Formats: sequence, structure tokens, C-alpha cells
Amino acid sequence: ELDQLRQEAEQLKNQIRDARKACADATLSQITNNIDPVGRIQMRTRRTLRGHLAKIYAMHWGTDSRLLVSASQDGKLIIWDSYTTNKVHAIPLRSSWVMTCAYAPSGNYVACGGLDNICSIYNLKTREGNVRVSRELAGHTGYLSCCRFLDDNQIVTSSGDTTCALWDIETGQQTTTFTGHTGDVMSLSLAPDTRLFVSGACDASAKLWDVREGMCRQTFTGHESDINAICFFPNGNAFATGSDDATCRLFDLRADQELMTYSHDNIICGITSVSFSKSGRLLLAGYDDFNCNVWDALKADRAGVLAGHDNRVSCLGVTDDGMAVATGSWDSFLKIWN
Amino acid sequence: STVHILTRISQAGCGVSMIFLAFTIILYAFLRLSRERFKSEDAPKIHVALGGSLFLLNLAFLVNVGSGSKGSDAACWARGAVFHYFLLCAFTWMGLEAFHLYLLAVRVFNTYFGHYFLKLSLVGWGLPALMVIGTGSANSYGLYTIRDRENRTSLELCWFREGTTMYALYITVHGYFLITFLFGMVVLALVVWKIFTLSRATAVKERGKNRKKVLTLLGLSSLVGVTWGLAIFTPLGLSTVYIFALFNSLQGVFICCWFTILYLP
Amino acid sequence: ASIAQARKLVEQLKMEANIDRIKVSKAAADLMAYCEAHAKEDPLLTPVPASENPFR
Amino acid sequence: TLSAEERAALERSKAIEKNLKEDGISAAKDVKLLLLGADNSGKSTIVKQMKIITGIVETHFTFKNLHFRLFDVGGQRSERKKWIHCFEDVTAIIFCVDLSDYNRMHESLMLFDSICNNKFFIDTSIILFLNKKDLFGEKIKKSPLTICFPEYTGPNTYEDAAAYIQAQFESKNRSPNKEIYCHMTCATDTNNAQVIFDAVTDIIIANNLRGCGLY
Ligand SMILES: CC(C)CCC[C@@H](C)[C@H]1CC[C@H]2[C@@H]3CC=C4C[C@@H](OC(=O)CCC(=O)O)CC[C@]4(C)[C@H]3CC[C@]12C
Ligand SMILES: CC(C)CCC[C@@H](C)[C@H]1CC[C@H]2[C@@H]3CC=C4C[C@@H](O)CC[C@]4(C)[C@H]3CC[C@]12C
Ligand SMILES: CC(C)CCC[C@@H](C)[C@H]1CC[C@H]2[C@@H]3CC=C4C[C@@H](O)CC[C@]4(C)[C@H]3CC[C@]12C
Ligand SMILES: C[C@H]1C[C@H]2[C@@H]3CCC4=CC(=O)C=C[C@]4(C)[C@@]3(Cl)[C@@H](O)C[C@]2(C)[C@@]1(O)C(=O)CO
Ligand SMILES: CCCCCCCCCCCCCCCC(=O)O
Ligand SMILES: CCCCCCCCCCCCCCCC(=O)O
Ligand SMILES: *C(=O)CCCCCCCCCCCCCCC
Repeated sequence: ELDQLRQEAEQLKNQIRDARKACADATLSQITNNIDPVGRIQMRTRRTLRGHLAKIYAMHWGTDSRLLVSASQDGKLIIWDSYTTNKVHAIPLRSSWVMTCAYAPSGNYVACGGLDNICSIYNLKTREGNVRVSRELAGHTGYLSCCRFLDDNQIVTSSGDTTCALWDIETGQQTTTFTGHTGDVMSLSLAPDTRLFVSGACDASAKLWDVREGMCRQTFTGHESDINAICFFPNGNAFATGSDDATCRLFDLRADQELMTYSHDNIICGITSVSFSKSGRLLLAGYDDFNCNVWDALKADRAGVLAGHDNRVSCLGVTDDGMAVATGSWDSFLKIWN
Repeated sequence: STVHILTRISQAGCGVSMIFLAFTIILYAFLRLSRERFKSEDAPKIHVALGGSLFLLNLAFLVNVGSGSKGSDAACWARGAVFHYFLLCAFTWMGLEAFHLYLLAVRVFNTYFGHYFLKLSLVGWGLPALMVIGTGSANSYGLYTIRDRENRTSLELCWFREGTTMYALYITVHGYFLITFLFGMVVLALVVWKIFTLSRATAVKERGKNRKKVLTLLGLSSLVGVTWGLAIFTPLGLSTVYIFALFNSLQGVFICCWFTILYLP
Repeated sequence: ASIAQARKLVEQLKMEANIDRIKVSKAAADLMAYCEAHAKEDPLLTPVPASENPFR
Repeated sequence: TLSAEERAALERSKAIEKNLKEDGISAAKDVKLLLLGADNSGKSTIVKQMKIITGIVETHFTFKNLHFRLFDVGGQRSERKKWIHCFEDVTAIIFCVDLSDYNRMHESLMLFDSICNNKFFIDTSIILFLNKKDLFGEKIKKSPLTICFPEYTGPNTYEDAAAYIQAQFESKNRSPNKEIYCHMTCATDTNNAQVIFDAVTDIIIANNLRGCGLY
């Protein structure tokens, strides 16, 4: 009874693989060969936001394209002002071990979490001059690896217990639970319309999730090693991921298969973060050799490099209007490139 | 003409030391500009300040030897005052580096003082200032002839002047060298004692790593001390200029290679 | 036992199976179209002069 | 930097920078100690007075005007390789081992092997304790040290067995520039904050003397 179910599942995955092979008629490079490439891209460090004492594990831009958050193992959650390098805030974290930060699309809340298995929500628009811990979210049995606001009243967070969970910041309890991963979920990425979201895990699989339905829709397996970074395409119909295999891969939500691979022989370090440009032509990816390669999202040619950090580049984010790229790092110095 | 030989050899050795210390200063500027987090480290600041003090001492010695016995009296009065100032600066910087070693390997915990390098630099550049102000308040500088057993002028310099009493010279050069050497040796002895006491409490008696590091540090520091002792206390006559120039060249090269290996991964 | 998760897995797999897929040519064409219809509004792709960039 | 709003912004920036510098000097005088080891090895009572305070657990005992912070990373139950680089900034790795057991011995040895040869912990020194020595000396008479280590054939004595076990642990160094400050806590009538203090002092002195070129 069990063995026959195993054979049925194997036959089903074979059917899926042959369907994906039948849908593949031409390669993306074969189509995009006739496009003229981008010239050499040289970005310059405009700002340098210093003030963190320990390594920086996560940053996040604000929707107003001006303010950004940073979290570090020194226990400080600083809310900078990238224009005039002006520390608008510095929130003292209850737990020094944090691995993620989020910044609400309204600018009113900030979230943080990590090895303490809790996603605290820090208010910002208080009447008095203070930032009180509004509501702590504790329903996970593993460290939180990522979080992303939907509204200023709902947050979807992944964790190291293999399950993502959509919360209700007003109540404090899970409204849904997204399970189906084998390894633990390392990163997620919200869709532009905030109805879908992808998630990567250490079982080398990226799954597309439906928010309102709570069910999985599709799954992708091209990578060998763990998946650390994931980011949607600006139009919400594709995404790139990052892995410890030193390659990034572009997947598609319609063709249901990998479209292109981003590898180079001089690269054997694991991708730590990925992000797209404003039009999706550039694919930024921060590595472990302390560099930040800027790929050509349609040609797979290494356009330019941003070598300005002395330690591993942990976080990376393109501005919501496409102006600048802020790459945090473990030597505690964020840098704005443009 | 022994003057020719002495001048040329002292100049050549001094110049080689100058070249290497200038390499060190340039490399420090390059490292401070091209790398963050290098502005908060204080050991490279002490090292580069000692290197610069030796550089300026070499420059002053070159100016003195090149233009000796020429010019007015009150002119190289100030020249010799400057040369004495830079000698005492080199000594005080060796002393301050010994004190920094004391903070790193004797009192290991809670060694944070605000404006650390400010206070160190204030001491190391303003104690010889008081020394020179005092020494000059008594009009002790002037010409200083070197005879070399023949009563012939083997080299005209205008170091401390000969007035039948050399209390100033001995109290403010030899005495300063001895006080600084004593401070250095006391700090090295405290370091050795602390290491060889910890080698018993951690139960790792022989295998301990510091039991070798500290012996090497002692074997180098005592050499650096005794070579300057030999430089000062022996008179700069003929057949001993070569050794002095060689000691100076090596004192430059060691600083340069130490700074370029310690701070270039 | 593991038979419960077996039923769940085969159910989810069969559900994911019968979905609509399109050709890779069409998808690549759509990526080309989006990357060429918004190229004039990419401050990082095409540099802007120092009079406009707020991080000058 | 001229208008009123920009002036107030710069004032806030400066006040926050001052608070950051204050906390940066106040937090650097603590010692961070990562507390590994197999379970039931007495890692919960490695020091009698800890004053503790699921995720990472902290204990913050104080000794000789110095603040020690002990982090017990057991209980995370996640991918160790994925968050172990959080603790790359610790001074030393405490490692408790239960000698009175025989089934947990190979698990403890394999965990020590995986830790002493990690890429983030390649220069962090280890302070290896060995708890329950008296119970070991009582058990070693009835059960020889061959049902736990078959390759061992030396004399069956407390001292020889303990030294052989300690040598088996320390033989996994494989990376000079890192010492293993072993110790044998009786776990009943011992006061071993001084051992941690002296091992930590030696670790920091070695860290500094290696910052001045000494190699
Ligand atoms: C930390 C600060 C306060 C230390 C300040 C030290 C100086 C203010 C005093 C301490 C030792 C004194 C020196 C001791 C003796 C001499 C030798 C003396 O030489 C002489 O010409 C008189 C004796 C002689 O000619 O034989 C001139 C003053 C001087 C340099 C003194 C100068 C003034 C000094 C440097
Ligand atoms: C003889 C006494 C009375 C006057 C000496 C004047 C000159 C030679 C002395 C007095 C003040 C000293 C300076 C004090 C401060 C500095 C800045 C430091 O970064 C390099 C050394 C330097 C530049 C010193 C060089 C020598 C110096 C300029
Ligand atoms: C001419 C009079 C004042 C005697 C000489 C006093 C001078 C040489 C002393 C007194 C104050 C000292 C300075 C105090 C502060 C600093 C800033 C530090 O970052 C570099 C060293 C430096 C620049 C010192 C150099 C030497 C110094 C300038
Ligand atoms: C290393 C320094 C130190 C200098 C000495 C200082 C004390 C001094 C007092 C004296 O009684 C007579 C001369 C000496 C001994 C000096 Cl001035 C000269 O001989 C030149 C020396 C060594 C030096 O400049 C060189 O580099 C070698 O050329
Ligand atoms: C003759 C022209 C001037 C030559 C100056 C040579 C350098 C002398 C001083 C070296 C550096 C002084 C101490 C550095 C302190 C610091 O880096 O902040
Ligand atoms: C005699 C030559 C060497 C002299 C050096 C010994 C004295 C050095 C003093 C430097 C002060 C450093 C900071 C002190 C902080 C404090 O204790 O308040
Ligand atoms: C660490 O910070 C660097 C220490 C390197 C050795 C420091 C030397 C201490 C004693 C120096 C004194 C030697 C003799 C002095 C002659 C004037």
C-alpha cells in the first residue's frame, strides 16, 4: 500500500518533468542574444552610514525612498536618513541576536526578530517621544529568518522550524500557517500586489504560496545547496534566488521552470542577498568574497562589481524608486551606491 | 680628512633610515585612507608616531652634520636645541610603547580611556618640550668639538657646549635614556612574571603559547635597548661610525618591515 | 503514521500537477517587453547627471 | 544645517550618536562565552552562582569586577550551520563533558570534532571541562575503559584513563594557534570560576600579543 503510493508519486513527478520539458522550446539566451548589452557600470559610494558596533545582519528601505532600517548584533535597531546620514532613531533591542528587520509600507511600524523566536513590532508614530514594543509575536519553534509587512496590520514571517506564518499584528495569533517545506525556511519575498509570495529553504526548493488560500501553488528545484536569498521580479511574474552553490537562477511563474543561470568560474562563494533594479534589467547579488556583483539579468554577463566592503556583505536593497542601492555588511558600515 | 669620512658615512646611514621611515609613513597614510576601521586602532598610531619621531631625529642630525661649524652662534644654538628635542622624543616614544605593552599584557581588562592617543601624544611631544625649555634656560647649547685622542677637530658639531661641567648633558640625555630603559625593563619583567604565573593556573605549564611569545619579545626588546645604549655611551670616533650607521639602517628597516607585515594581510 | 503525510503529499502533488503552463518563448518575450518598456525610468541602468540624484 | 528642522535633526543625530558611544564602551567590557557540550553533562551548573535571567539562554554571573555572559545554544533544534556564525565574536568556547557516561561519549567527541574544526571557530580557544570525575573514578573500577574506547589497552587506573580521555579529546585540535585549556571538575566540591578567569585572561593576552606581531 505504501510502495504503490511511492510508485504513483514517482510517476507523477516524471509526468511533471516531461511536461516542463515539453513546454521548453527555446532558451532565454537564444532569444536575448540579439539585444545590445549594457556598458560598464561604475557605481560610487555616495554615503557611508557608520554607527553600528557589531556586524549588520539586515537592512530594509522605506517606501518613501528616504529612510532605511538596520539591525545588528550589538542590539541596536537604527532608523537612518540616507539623504543626510542622520540617525532618526535607535531602538534598543531586547535580544541581541537578530537576523531580520522589516519596515512597514506606511512607515509607521518596524519589525525585528531572530534567535529569540519572536517577531517584535516596534511602533514609531507615538504621541510622546518614545518607541514602545507594541506587540510581540511568539508562535514559532525556530529562529526567524525573514519577515515582510503586508499592511500595517498583517505580517508574514518565515522561520527555522520549516513553516511560514501569516500573523495579525492586532490580535497576536497566527491567521494562517504555510507548511510543506522539508528544510527550514531561510527567506521570503512578497509579490508587488501582495497576494502571493515565494520562499526559499535549505532543502534547495523555492515554493510559491497563496496568501488568502494558505496553500502552496508551485515548486521549483534547480539549486543544489541551500537557498539564502530570493526576490520577485518587478512585474510579479518571475523571481531570482541565491544559493551556496555560487550561482543565481531566474525562475518563472508561468513556464514553471528555471529560465537562466548566473555563474562564473572565479565565483565559489555563497550568495548572501539578491535584489532587482527598477526595470528588472540589473540583478544585484551580494557574495561572501565581500563583493557585490551586478549581473545582467538578460545576458548573464557580469556587468560590474561594487568592491567597497572589508567583510561579508550580508544585506542588500534597491530603493523603491530605483535611485540607490544600500549594501550592509559584517564590518558594520552600510554604504549607498549610485 | 676624517671630517669627510665621518660626515659622508653618517649622512648615508641617516639617509637610508630616512627612506625606510618615509616608506612607513606613506604606507600608513595609504592604509588609513583606503580602509575603514583603521582610524580607531591606536597601536598603529603609536607605531607611526615613533617612526615619525625617528624620521625627524634623522632629519635634524643630517641638518646638523651637513652644516656644522657654519653660521652664527645663536643659530645652531636653536639647531642643537631641536636635535636634543628630537632625541628625547624618540626616547619618550619608546617609553610610551612600553607603557602600551603594559596595558596589553599586564592589566588586560577594562583598559579603555577616552582620548587615549591624545594623552599619549601630549606626553610624548610635550615632555621633551619641557626638557628642552629647561635645558635652554641655562644657555647650555653651543659648539661641541670631537678630538679623538689627537686634539684635532675630527668633526665639528654643536651638541651641548663644553663648559668644564657637563651636568646638563648627563642629566638630560644619559639620565633620560636610563630612566626610559628602566621603565621598559620593569614593564617587561612584569609581563614575564604575569605570563609565567598564568602558565601554572591554567594547568598548561609547558605547552602554553605565551611562554615562547614573551621570550621572543624580551629577546628583541633587550636588543633594541642595548644597541641604543651602545650608540649613546660610546663616543662617535673613527672606526665606530660604520657600526652606528649600520645600527641606524637596521633600526629603520626593522620598523618598516614590522609595520608592513603587521598591517598588510 | 507516515501514511497520513503520504496522502497529504500525493494530494498536494496531484493538485499542483493539473495547472496551466505556457511556452518559454512567450515568457522570455514578456521579460524582454518589460525590460524594454521601462528602460527610460531606470536611474541605475542609465546614469542621471549630478543635478538630479539626491545622493550627489 | 541652517533651517530649524534640519538643526533639530542634527541635534537628534548627535544625541543618538552619544548614546551609541556610551553603550559601545559599556558593552565591550563583558566577556562572551559560548557554552557547548552534549546534554546531561552538567552544563546547566558549570558555575554554582550564575543567576540565569525556546531559544538561546543567557547566564550572566559576575566575578572580580568583570561580567561574564554564558550562552547555552542547546534547545534551538535548528540547522546549526545556519546560525552558528552569530557567535563568531565570543572569546572562548566552554565545553562540558560528562565522564560518568559511556553512550554520550562518542556523540560528545563528534560534536567537539565538528566544532574545533569549523571555519568561523578556527581560532577561538576552547576551555574543555570534564565533569563528574569522582563518579568516573568509582565506575572505572567495575567497568574498564574498553567498552567505550576499544583501541585503549593501557593500565586500568583513574589517572591513566582520565589522561587518555583528555588526550583523545585534545587530539582533535588539527589547527595550531588555538589551545584547549582542559580541566577536571569534580562537579561536587569544586569552585571553578577561577579556571574560567585564568583561561580567559590567557586567551586575551595571547590575542593581544598576536596583535603586536608576535608569532
Ligand atoms: C611632568 C612635567 C611637570 C615634568 C617637568 C620637568 C621639568 C619641569 C624639570 C624636571 C627635571 C628638570 C631638569 C633637571 C636639571 C637640568 C640640567 C640643567 O643644566 C644646567 O645647565 C645647570 C647645571 C649645570 O650647568 O651644570 C638645566 C635644567 C635642567 C634641564 C632641569 C630642567 C627642568 C626639568 C626638566
Ligand atoms: C625646541 C622647542 C622649544 C621648539 C621645537 C619646535 C618643533 C621642532 C617641535 C615643537 C612641537 C613639535 C610638533 C608637535 C606636534 C606635531 C604633530 C605630529 O603629528 C607630528 C610631530 C609634530 C609636527 C611635532 C614636530 C616637532 C615640533 C614641531
Ligand atoms: C609650541 C608649544 C605649544 C609647545 C609644543 C606643544 C605641542 C608640541 C604639543 C602640545 C599639544 C600636543 C597635541 C595635542 C593633540 C594632538 C592631536 C592628536 O591627534 C595628534 C597629536 C597632537 C597634535 C599633539 C601634538 C603635540 C602637541 C601639539
Ligand atoms: C642613532 C643616533 C644617535 C646619535 C648619538 C646620540 C648621542 C651622542 C652624543 C655624544 O656624546 C656624541 C655623539 C652621539 C653618540 C650621537 Cl649624536 C652620534 O654618535 C650619532 C647617533 C649615534 C645617531 O644619530 C646615528 O644615527 C648614527 O649616525
Ligand atoms: C620635513 C617635512 C615634514 C615631515 C614629517 C614626517 C612625519 C612626522 C610625523 C609622523 C606622524 C606623526 C604621528 C601620527 C599620528 C596620527 O597618525 O594620527
Ligand atoms: C618616562 C617615559 C614614559 C612615560 C610614559 C608613562 C606615562 C604615560 C601616561 C599616558 C596616559 C594614558 C592615559 C591615562 C588614563 C588614566 O589613567 O586616567
Ligand atoms: C605591542 O603593543 C607592541 C609591543 C612591542 C614591544 C614593546 C617594547 C617594550 C619595551 C621597549 C623599551 C626597549 C628599550 C628602550 C630603550 C630606550
